[PDB]
Amino acid sequence: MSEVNIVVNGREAGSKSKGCALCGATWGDYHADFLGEDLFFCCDICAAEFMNMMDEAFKHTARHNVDELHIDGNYQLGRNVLLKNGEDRLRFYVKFGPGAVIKEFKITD
Repeated sequence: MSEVNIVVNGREAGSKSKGCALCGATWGDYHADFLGEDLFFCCDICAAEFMNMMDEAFKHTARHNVDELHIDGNYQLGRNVLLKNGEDRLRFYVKFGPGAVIKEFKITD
């Protein structure tokens, strides 16, 4: 069972990605976070694992200026299941979405 889907809208928070991937003892969104819903600005030692896909890095850059969402699942990945749901909206938006997993699907849906 390999399922990895992450969706970030306007560098939104709400998950335990604030801390580290291993454990979240601290908080802070000042730094960036990969699809691994983890921040390597606290420890960056046990956190920020490469077990994920390189895209993870791009994600940061993607959600750095614009917005990008990608979901891929493979039984060879490493049996890693990460579910991150980010919901954010503002007057700037006209589509005003509920910001749900459905968004992730948008990748194709």
